[PDB]
Amino acid sequence: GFLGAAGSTMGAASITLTVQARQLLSGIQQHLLQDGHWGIKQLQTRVLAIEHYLKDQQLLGIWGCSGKLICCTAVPWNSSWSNKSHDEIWGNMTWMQWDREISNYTNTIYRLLEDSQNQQEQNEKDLL
Amino acid sequence: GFLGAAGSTMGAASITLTVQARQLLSGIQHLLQDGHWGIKQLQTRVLAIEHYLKDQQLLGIWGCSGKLICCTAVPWNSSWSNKSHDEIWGNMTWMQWDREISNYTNTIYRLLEDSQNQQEQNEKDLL
Amino acid sequence: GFLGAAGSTMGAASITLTVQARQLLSGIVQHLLQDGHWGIKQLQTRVLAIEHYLKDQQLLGIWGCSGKLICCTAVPWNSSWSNKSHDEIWGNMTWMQWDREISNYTNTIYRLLEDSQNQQEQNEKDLL
Amino acid sequence: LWVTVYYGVPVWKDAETTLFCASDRNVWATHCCVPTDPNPQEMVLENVTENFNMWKNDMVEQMHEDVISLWDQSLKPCVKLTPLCVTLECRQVNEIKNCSFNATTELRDKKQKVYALFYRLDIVPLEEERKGNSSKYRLINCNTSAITQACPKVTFDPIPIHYCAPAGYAILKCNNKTFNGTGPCNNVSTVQCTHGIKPVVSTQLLLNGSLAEGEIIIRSENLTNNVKTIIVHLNESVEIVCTRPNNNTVKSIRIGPGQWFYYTGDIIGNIRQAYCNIKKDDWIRTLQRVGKKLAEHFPRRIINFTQPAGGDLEITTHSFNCRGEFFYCNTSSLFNSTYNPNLDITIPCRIKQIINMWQRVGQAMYAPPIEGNITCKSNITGLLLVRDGNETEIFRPGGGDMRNNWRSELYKYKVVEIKPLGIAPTRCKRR
Amino acid sequence: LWVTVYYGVPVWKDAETTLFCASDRNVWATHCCVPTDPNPQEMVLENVTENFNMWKNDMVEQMHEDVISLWDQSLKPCVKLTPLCVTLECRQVNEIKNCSFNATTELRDKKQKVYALFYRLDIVPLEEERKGNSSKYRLINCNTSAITQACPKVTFDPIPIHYCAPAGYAILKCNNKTFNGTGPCNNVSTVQCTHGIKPVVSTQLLLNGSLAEGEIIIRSENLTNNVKTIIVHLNESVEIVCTRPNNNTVKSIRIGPGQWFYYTGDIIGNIRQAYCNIKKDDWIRTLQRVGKKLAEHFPRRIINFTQPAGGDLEITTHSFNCRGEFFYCNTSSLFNSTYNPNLDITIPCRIKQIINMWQRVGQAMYAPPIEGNITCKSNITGLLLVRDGNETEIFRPGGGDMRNNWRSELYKYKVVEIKPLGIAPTRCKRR
Amino acid sequence: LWVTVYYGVPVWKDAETTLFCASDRNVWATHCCVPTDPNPQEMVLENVTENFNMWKNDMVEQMHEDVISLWDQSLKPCVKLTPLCVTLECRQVNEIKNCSFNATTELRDKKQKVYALFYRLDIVPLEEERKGNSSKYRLINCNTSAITQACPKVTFDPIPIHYCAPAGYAILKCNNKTFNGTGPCNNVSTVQCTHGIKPVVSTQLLLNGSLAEGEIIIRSENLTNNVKTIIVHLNESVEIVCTRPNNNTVKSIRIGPGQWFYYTGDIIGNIRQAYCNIKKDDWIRTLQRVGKKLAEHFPRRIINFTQPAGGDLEITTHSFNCRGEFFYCNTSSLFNSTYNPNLDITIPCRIKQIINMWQRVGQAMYAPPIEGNITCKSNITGLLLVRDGNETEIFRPGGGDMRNNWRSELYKYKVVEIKPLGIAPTRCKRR
Ligand SMILES: *[C@@H]1O[C@H](CO)[C@@H](O[C@@H]2O[C@H](CO)[C@@H](O[C@@H]3O[C@H](CO[C@H]4O[C@H](CO)[C@@H](O)[C@H](O)[C@@H]4O)[C@@H](O)[C@H](O[C@H]4O[C@H](CO)[C@@H](O)[C@H](O)[C@@H]4O)[C@@H]3O)[C@H](O)[C@H]2NC(C)=O)[C@H](O)[C@H]1NC(C)=O
Ligand SMILES: *[C@@H]1O[C@H](CO)[C@@H](O[C@@H]2O[C@H](CO)[C@@H](O[C@@H]3O[C@H](CO[C@H]4O[C@H](CO)[C@@H](O)[C@H](O)[C@@H]4O)[C@@H](O)[C@H](O[C@H]4O[C@H](CO)[C@@H](O)[C@H](O)[C@@H]4O)[C@@H]3O)[C@H](O)[C@H]2NC(C)=O)[C@H](O)[C@H]1NC(C)=O
Ligand SMILES: *[C@@H]1O[C@H](CO)[C@@H](O[C@@H]2O[C@H](CO)[C@@H](O)[C@H](O)[C@H]2NC(C)=O)[C@H](O)[C@H]1NC(C)=O
Ligand SMILES: *[C@@H]1O[C@H](CO)[C@@H](O[C@@H]2O[C@H](CO)[C@@H](O)[C@H](O)[C@H]2NC(C)=O)[C@H](O)[C@H]1NC(C)=O
Ligand SMILES: *[C@@H]1O[C@H](CO)[C@@H](O[C@@H]2O[C@H](CO)[C@@H](O)[C@H](O)[C@H]2NC(C)=O)[C@H](O)[C@H]1NC(C)=O
Ligand SMILES: *[C@@H]1O[C@H](CO)[C@@H](O[C@@H]2O[C@H](CO)[C@@H](O)[C@H](O)[C@H]2NC(C)=O)[C@H](O)[C@H]1NC(C)=O
Ligand SMILES: *[C@@H]1O[C@H](CO)[C@@H](O[C@@H]2O[C@H](CO)[C@@H](O)[C@H](O)[C@H]2NC(C)=O)[C@H](O)[C@H]1NC(C)=O
Ligand SMILES: *[C@@H]1O[C@H](CO)[C@@H](O[C@@H]2O[C@H](CO)[C@@H](O)[C@H](O)[C@H]2NC(C)=O)[C@H](O)[C@H]1NC(C)=O
Ligand SMILES: *[C@@H]1O[C@H](CO)[C@@H](O)[C@H](O)[C@H]1NC(C)=O
Ligand SMILES: *[C@@H]1O[C@H](CO)[C@@H](O)[C@H](O)[C@H]1NC(C)=O
Ligand SMILES: *[C@@H]1O[C@H](CO)[C@@H](O)[C@H](O)[C@H]1NC(C)=O
Ligand SMILES: *[C@@H]1O[C@H](CO)[C@@H](O)[C@H](O)[C@H]1NC(C)=O
Ligand SMILES: *[C@@H]1O[C@H](CO)[C@@H](O)[C@H](O)[C@H]1NC(C)=O
Repeated sequence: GFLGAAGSTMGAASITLTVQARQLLSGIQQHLLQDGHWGIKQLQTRVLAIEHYLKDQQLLGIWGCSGKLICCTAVPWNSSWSNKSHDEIWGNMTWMQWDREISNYTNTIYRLLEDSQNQQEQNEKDLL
Repeated sequence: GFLGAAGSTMGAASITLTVQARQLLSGIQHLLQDGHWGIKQLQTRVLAIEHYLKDQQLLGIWGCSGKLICCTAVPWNSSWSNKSHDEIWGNMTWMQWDREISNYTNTIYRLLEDSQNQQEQNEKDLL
Repeated sequence: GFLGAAGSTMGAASITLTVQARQLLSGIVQHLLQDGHWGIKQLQTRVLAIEHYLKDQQLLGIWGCSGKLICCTAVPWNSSWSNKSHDEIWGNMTWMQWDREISNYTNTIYRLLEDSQNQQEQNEKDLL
Repeated sequence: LWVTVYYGVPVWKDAETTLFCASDRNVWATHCCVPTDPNPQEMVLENVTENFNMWKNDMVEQMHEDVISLWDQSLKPCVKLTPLCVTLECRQVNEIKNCSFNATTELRDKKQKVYALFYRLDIVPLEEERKGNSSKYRLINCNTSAITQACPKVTFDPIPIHYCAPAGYAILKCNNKTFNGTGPCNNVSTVQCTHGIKPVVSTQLLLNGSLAEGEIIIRSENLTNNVKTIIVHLNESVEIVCTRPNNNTVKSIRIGPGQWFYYTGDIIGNIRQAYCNIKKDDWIRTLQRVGKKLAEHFPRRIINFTQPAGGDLEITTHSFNCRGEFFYCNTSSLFNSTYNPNLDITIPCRIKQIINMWQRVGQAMYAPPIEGNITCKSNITGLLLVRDGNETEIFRPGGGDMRNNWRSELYKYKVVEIKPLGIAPTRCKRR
Repeated sequence: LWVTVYYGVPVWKDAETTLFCASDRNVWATHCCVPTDPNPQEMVLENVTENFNMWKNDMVEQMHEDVISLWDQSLKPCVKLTPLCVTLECRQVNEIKNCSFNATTELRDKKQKVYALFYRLDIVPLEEERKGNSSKYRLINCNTSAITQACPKVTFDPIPIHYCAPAGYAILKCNNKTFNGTGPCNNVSTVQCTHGIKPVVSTQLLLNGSLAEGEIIIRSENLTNNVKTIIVHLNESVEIVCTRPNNNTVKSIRIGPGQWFYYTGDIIGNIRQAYCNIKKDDWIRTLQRVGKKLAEHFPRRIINFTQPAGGDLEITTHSFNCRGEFFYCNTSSLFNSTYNPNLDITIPCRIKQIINMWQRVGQAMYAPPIEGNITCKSNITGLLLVRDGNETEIFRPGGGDMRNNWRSELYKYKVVEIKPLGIAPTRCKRR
Repeated sequence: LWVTVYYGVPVWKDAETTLFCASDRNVWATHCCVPTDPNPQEMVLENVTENFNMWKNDMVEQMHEDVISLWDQSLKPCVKLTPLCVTLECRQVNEIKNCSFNATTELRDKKQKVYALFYRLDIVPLEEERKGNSSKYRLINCNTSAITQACPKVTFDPIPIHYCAPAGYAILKCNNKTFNGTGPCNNVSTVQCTHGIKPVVSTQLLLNGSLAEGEIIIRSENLTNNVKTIIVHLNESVEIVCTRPNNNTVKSIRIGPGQWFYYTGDIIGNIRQAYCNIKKDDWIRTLQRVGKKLAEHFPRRIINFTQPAGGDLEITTHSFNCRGEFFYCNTSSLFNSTYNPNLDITIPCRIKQIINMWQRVGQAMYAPPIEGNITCKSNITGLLLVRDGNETEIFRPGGGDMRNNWRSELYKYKVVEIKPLGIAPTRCKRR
């Protein structure tokens, strides 16, 4: 259920990923918890999962996308990242392939997202 | 203070529990490394964090994020409870109401999820 | 990068803080794992960090500042806390010095922020 | 009319969680080092009814596990008496045997002859007995486990223990006097920590407990079942003063590189059996009241208090550890009465040094002696009875399963998880 | 046209994580105590192509570490046979020798003369030999380390165990019926747990495995490299019935305070060597098919199946465990054939009681005997071959590195972390 | 005018945390396995003034605990020398004695006669002394406790250690040259990790430390108090070369099943006392400068450097480790001077093998010998003095409490928790 509509036409996957994302609700044994090092490893796994979830949530919050599974932003798309005008992206291309396409640009985009929210926050305190 | 205004009524507790929560802010030695206790505390702590985050995730998914009170877009169906605005904020308390609509909690959650899905879809499509 | 522009005023530093909150995001978001008592120490440190971060985020959420690194509030400033009318606060005073100045009234401001936001929530529920 | 989501709702569910200890060297002070709040606060919940059940309460299981675990961890770094699994040439004390044995020393090529006084209960013969002469015996439980010496510097004196709830949970306390243990409680409050519970280890009679506020309360999971143990909470205490009169002289030796073994080198003066004096009139009144309450619970029956059947020593005697001495008392003289609805009592007591706690086999403890005579005064706040199961009911002293002791204090308490997220209708939509 | 942030995106990365064991006094039941879902859903990912690599798969490393971990933990509370590294005096039985030794008793100041039957493989001649006469001998691997007895009440019988991914991860299973190890797979399916994998410990021949769906599959990291081990997954099983015919009579003694040592007191009737009967026609068919497959992978070469070289016993024999009896069988009679592209087989087996598992030194285990005779019907499902490396290729039985066995069941599975946060262009701004 | 809430505020509080170790079979490499950043960035905080206090610094306590725990964990698996606490018959060597003893072997019913050279410091007599003839002694510390052999394959050679702050914390470093250890520092910087600190264990003289930037710095918690240890940070190192000239031949034996005991089998050639040569002129200049500084801190007083009083060996000598060889040097010849405000020095040294580290009793370590002779040079960067407490001040070498040594490296650093949430007035309103 995690990867429903994987490799499956980002348009269709996005028709499903928002529907499934809410449906999946993914993320957030005495012997295996007291004997040996099993319990410590379970704790490490659980803490690492919590840390990764909080990292994703913090990245969403920094960009102004807090509490949203879909969020539009003020960063315009630069053709230097990809020159496909929705023909493949929401057409013949899948989320995994699309991730492979912009694997090198991702950090750059984050900065722009970050920068955009800064301006809005400044504007938010200047218009008030 | 955790269960202040327990019993009583939902209306009084709802307003109070918001201010009570506004005050409680609940949700967030050798024993550190002697015996299994050092492990046990962590299981008591980590689990608590998980539970807190789970509730927050629900608030996130229903658009109730950062709101102790959040009116939604789901109309109330009398099939869940025949009474309405008579005892639910009159003589009935939160415990009785909880065990009353415990039968439909998953249905309510699914309806709220669908409402927020439609809301987000409209937000992107109407923009 | 953690304490950049520390002791460098707050009026000038504020831009650097908005920049840091995006560049740094935050600090908090083998033999040393399952051998000896160091693994449990690392787990305790990580769990305590997560707890502190969630406490700060909960305080932000209770005040209506959820997902905002800068947030104006509806609580007017009482001169009983400080009598500097933006003359030295944003002009000459540093964030550390300001924290020392209002160390005794910070909790009171937290109470006022809580009460105010709680009333706002009730006003919103009544207006709808 | 419209769904609305509230957070912070005062709703709770029955739940199980690891309660962290708290208390205002002693093992109970080392553990439970968390300080208690000054003036702990109790919030009474008006018009709240909650179903309590003192049986099947996970707090009792947690206290059982924690007590056993703390006792084991306290004995972990202590001296193992494996070098004393040797022949003992026991003659007689000029009940108690004057045993000689070749113990080891710090050097692996040295031995030392040691004379020590051992109770006959702690010894098993190896070859015959000869009245006056000496014979070869061995220590009991030598052929089952290695006997660990309880550290003289570590004391197991009970202190008040407060079990506290972690964040996200609360402990509901039932205030209803005469609450029979499993019904609904119509007068409840919330607390963070429990009252000071002394983890006193005993059988038959509960000592140093909490007195019932109203009358004497009889609590049992199934009164008509003769296998369950009846717990009687007394509303008035009875004084019992237990004493070992023997004036011991305690010696010590090195049985290894830094391993010190403490034993009774001698007894000064006369040798006399240890005994418990319980106040007679108070005991007779208490048993009369208990018989009356049992008759109320068991109508048309004569209520007979008789001595336990012929089982083992640990289950047919009042067992306790006054000071560092483990006493087992023959309380048949107390439960020697009958109630028909239509000046101290002296109890002899044996004393053991090799102890098997909580019916465990394979782990034995050597309790060192305490130089001089020993005496303790405890208050009997409760009884553990078992109905034999005629037109007559026979109730014998019970115990052995230590949970029934700690269920005698945790009967009031119930752990509940808070469910702050809730939903309700209102008169408006989000729009 | 404008950036947009999505959460819940179906994108994943290759990642390593601690998978938790789950299965429907067995050690594999105590561990892996998490229950498995009835009918675990397998979701087939349409049009998804994924690079699998059975070698350098962290699941195999985790299974290896978990298996040995359970074995070590399971042997931790057991009896250490330190008192039994003493001079034995062995004089043949009126392979096996009737040794005699002075073992320790629960009492330190006591000894007991014990007669025990020991296999000759488990002994080292301390003094010069003497045919029928009684010569001095010592238990093997005593000087290396103390020997721990496998507990008779704890059984290491393999059961199907499933390795489930933690939350935030998933497992990808290749559904290709003919897919060599390192390469792309087109038919991928997501799962939460692996199939029932039985951690059977063996060499040369893989027992009680999973049969290939298509033909016989030859998987090897570098076929042209003669150092790597070739794993042959069979599409049909071959029946092998192992048996110890000796009718043992098992005694026991106390070698300490609660330490019980179990040994073969006697053998009733005739003493006969243990053996394995493998079905001849099925084996010949299997070897012919494997020879043809190797000829396909190694064209213009004669495929010779010969016996392993003259290494140690643990590596030159089909080693396995049957009800705790540790067999080592000489499979030279099986791999005695040749394929040119242009009625049971009986295998003698030795049996050991002092075992050095996981190719480790300084941790020996004593496997106590079982009364009666022993039989085990196991299905050979795979082979571990090694190319000698002429116009002829020589393939010998291999193994010893247990990694390969786990890999033989974990070639299908890959672990992936889900990256739910994604970015894509859209047709609208923030506003 | 209106309250405004900011996140990411650069405000911090003094706080305690568990700093994780990092460094670019050594125990200090196994532990502290985390790598360090190439070119760790140091951020200077302009116009920031911070109250540093080298004393009462939790970093020193944490480093003390970490060093203690690492040593204990490293010595945990190594061989215990319990079998070797037996009578030794020692007869002088044709300081060191040629001791004969019956050690155990891998077989419980076997013994082996062993001749080993033991330093007289590691031996205490059992009966008499006879000059030429032999007499019966034992090893020291056996009566107190057991003795664990340091693993010969595990080296405790110090390496630079960096203590890194965890997430949400930072380390403030005081750059003020001539900072007197407790005042405010007006020139600070922020770092993630400390500099490379070598955990060198020594007394009196600090070796392989960090030199002061300015002149020699005298730091003490309370100079007027005579019980506190004065730490002198030198701005110039002094070379000391310490050597054991004895040409040892090291043997080994098996004292158990896989327990190897390493001892000095013989000494080839002459037997000579070990010694340290310290450069004379540099030492004299260093002591003159230190006396001048003390005169500045102690006006109108003659500054006397005298030898320590007549305490134990571990506290009255410059103790240190060199390749696991434990030297104790009589440095009275160095502190034999006086300053009035108005060519190498050779130091004899004894060597021990049975070491009681960290001022602990109940735990002793046997340091195995090293074949051949030993030499090493260790720069002296710090001095641990104690004022005797007249018109004259007497300063003796100090030490023994190891924290001071590490404090001499951790005086600069302070751990601070970041408080990113802050409040300030702005004209902006929520509205
Ligand atoms: C490949 O897979 C096969 C099939 O699973 C394995 O062969 C089985 O191995 C298991 C354990 O090794 C065997 O189980 C044992 O069977 C013994 C005999 O069982 C027969 O006789 C008894 C008489 O009492 C009947 O009740 C029973 O129904 C059978 O007819 C039992 O005596 C054993 O019990 C003892 O051990 C268990 C723990 O193992 C204890 O709990 C018991 O109390 C008792 O002490 C045990 O049940 C099984 O019989 C084997 N089956 C076959 C067909 O051979 C192969 O071992 C496996 N391959 C490899 C390499 O292991
Ligand atoms: C202050 O700082 C100085 C400088 O570091 C220290 O003095 C040096 O200490 C180091 C470490 O003790 C010396 O370095 C070399 O250590 C080698 C490690 O030996 C280990 O590994 C071998 C390999 O089998 C084992 O056999 C052995 O038991 C050890 O486990 C030694 O092997 C070196 O030996 C010398 O001889 C060999 C040939 O035998 C040569 O090849 C080497 O090059 C070397 O010359 C050597 O001991 C170093 O020598 C010390 N001096 C200097 C000038 O660096 C001080 O110790 C430190 N202060 C304090 C208090 O410790
Ligand atoms: C403890 O309980 C007993 C039994 O209920 C009480 O004894 C009775 O007390 C009343 C006075 O209220 C007398 O009239 C009765 O005769 C007593 N006996 C019985 C059998 O009822 C006793 O008073 C209680 N004590 C306390 C302190 O609560
Ligand atoms: C297992 O695989 C082998 C080899 O692919 C199968 O044996 C071949 O089966 C085909 C189909 O009948 C024959 O034409 C070949 O002659 C067989 N031998 C070889 C070497 O190819 C075997 O049938 C498979 N097992 C099954 C299907 O159960
Ligand atoms: C298993 O039996 C085989 C077949 O005999 C042995 O292999 C060779 O046996 C011949 C005699 O038949 C010897 O001359 C060789 O030295 C043996 N070579 C080896 C060591 O394989 C073998 O000795 C027996 N042992 C094994 C390998 O289990
Ligand atoms: C492969 O095995 C074949 C037989 O299956 C071997 O052929 C043998 O060749 C030797 C030459 O000395 C003859 O003495 C034997 O009679 C032949 N057959 C037997 C019974 O072994 C062949 O040598 C082997 N080739 C390789 C290189 O392994
Ligand atoms: C006072 O602080 C200044 C920095 O503001 C120090 O100067 C430089 O500091 C950096 C980082 O600490 C070093 O890498 C440079 O080497 C320093 N330069 C020089 C010339 O020292 C300065 O050293 C500090 N002075 C004191 C007395 O603390
Ligand atoms: C270390 O500090 C000492 C002072 O404690 C310095 O010695 C003085 O150096 C000056 C030169 O600047 C001379 O004029 C003085 O005569 C020296 N002695 C005294 C007592 O002041 C020494 O130069 C410093 N060394 C380093 C490398 O910094
Ligand atoms: C028992 O009761 C008496 C009288 O109330 C009291 O003085 C004493 O402190 C109580 N405790 C014990 C165990 O003696
Ligand atoms: C592909 O995988 C599916 C599910 O695992 C299976 O049913 C099918 O037989 C496989 N073959 C194909 C269609 O590639
Ligand atoms: C397996 O087949 C792949 C092609 O998918 C090939 O690249 C590789 O060399 C073969 N060997 C392995 C096991 O990698
Ligand atoms: C091993 O794999 C490499 C991969 O490049 C190949 O070149 C080589 O021929 C293979 N065999 C050996 C023996 O290296
Ligand atoms: C192998 O087969 C050959 C055929 O000539 C036979 O002579 C020999 O005895 C066989 N040996 C084994 C190991 O089965």
